[PDB]
Amino acid sequence: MLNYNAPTDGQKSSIDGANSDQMQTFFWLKKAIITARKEQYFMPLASVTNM
Amino acid sequence: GAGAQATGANPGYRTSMVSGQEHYDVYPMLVVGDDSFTSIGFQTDGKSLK
Amino acid sequence: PVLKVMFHKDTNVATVLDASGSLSDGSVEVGTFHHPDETYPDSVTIYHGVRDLLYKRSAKDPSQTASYPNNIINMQVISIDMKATPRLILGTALPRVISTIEGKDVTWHVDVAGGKAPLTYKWQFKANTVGAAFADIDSGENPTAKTATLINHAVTAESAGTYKVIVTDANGTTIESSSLLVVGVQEPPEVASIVAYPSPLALSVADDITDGKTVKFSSLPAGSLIGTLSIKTQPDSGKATAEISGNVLTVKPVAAGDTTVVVTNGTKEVTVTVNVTE
Amino acid sequence: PKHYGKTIKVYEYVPLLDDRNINDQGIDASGATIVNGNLYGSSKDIGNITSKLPLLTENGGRVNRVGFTRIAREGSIHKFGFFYEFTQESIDFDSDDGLM
Repeated sequence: MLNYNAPTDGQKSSIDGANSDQMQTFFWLKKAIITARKEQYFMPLASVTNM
Repeated sequence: GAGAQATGANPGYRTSMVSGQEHYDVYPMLVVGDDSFTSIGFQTDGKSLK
Repeated sequence: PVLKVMFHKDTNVATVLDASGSLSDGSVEVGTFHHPDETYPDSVTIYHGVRDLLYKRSAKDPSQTASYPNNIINMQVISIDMKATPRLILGTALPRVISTIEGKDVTWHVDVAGGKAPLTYKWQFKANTVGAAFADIDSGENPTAKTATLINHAVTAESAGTYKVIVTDANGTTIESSSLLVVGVQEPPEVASIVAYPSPLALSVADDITDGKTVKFSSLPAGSLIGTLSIKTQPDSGKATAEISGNVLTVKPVAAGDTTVVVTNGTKEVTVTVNVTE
Repeated sequence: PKHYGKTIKVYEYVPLLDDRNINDQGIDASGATIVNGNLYGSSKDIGNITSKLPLLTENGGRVNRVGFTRIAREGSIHKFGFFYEFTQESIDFDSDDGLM
């Protein structure tokens, strides 16, 4: 008796008309996936000379 | 692609295609000794890069 | 698909079977319905359709119809017997978007359960250009187009587009899924140097003058485009004669003497050694 | 939370130098526009690195540009259940008390 159907994937809920659609159909965590910086090995070896 | 051309007799080594023909790769496998090189620092306040 | 329902009064057994099928047990035909509902596909199963069909018919004689107090509304005693082919479901779906670079192989796999064996798979491709429509992939050139798994080798910028797979049942029922391919392209690395291959040194040494040598050239930065090659005839033409056609170079040694040939594309040059022995 | 559907989505931010970073913001050191915004992908080749290094002239402007992208991922929810039935006579006349 899913008169809710699935608003995503193109199906329409029964309460909603042909024109309108559900305002919000998902939840957003607002926490992003990020990757760490690559580590360096050759840099600590170098010895600096002033110019 | 620095290596020689790889035919169908490849036993499983890595190859890269250069100008439409596959060629073998070359890998550095490096050794760095003491006091071999130094870094020139320009307005760097004693660090390698700013 | 349309399903057909038959009801047996004595044993309280309702049979669900295909439109073409029939039963000679002594049951009566109550109605028909679509198992995948047009408006609510994943909302109602066979039980709800059978209940809705049985609500109309009469308790005394399932041949005729009746109002509310006289229907068949007790579903606890009624048993549903299924004889129709199971519905076709998509166990595994294609990934919506696939990202890759030029020169790499990509694979699509789809799994379909249910239906009436055997199953037939057809793959279609739509170009990214405007005003394009789905066209069948040539199964003759790519044998994997007929089967469930599709494999493309060394994709290029033209391989970008939308790919769809169509699965057809024995009865003609069709299910499908779609995927999108994104191909990233980089600029050519530009020519740094050109090298000679069979052979960098001495080419092929043949005592017979009639024998001709074959030379192939390549540019070391992988993916670099090499222009049309040109040769510079150099001092001893009597020792040997060199002629270039396209990329390959042909050298015929007239005399038994060492010769050096320089081949250029207009920016970089290759020094190849020619050794001739009598 | 309730009243939000059946889906959860997030953003993933692709780094600068990966091959996933696909965009049209790139300008090479010569100043001309180029197809790829990222300088070089996840390529270990020395040739590409040497050819595509960001080099800056003594008096330079509008030489090197880069761009960024983000990717979204999603998940869904489902429902399961099952039941069983009995009669009073079964539990009343059974020899074993405490069957339920």
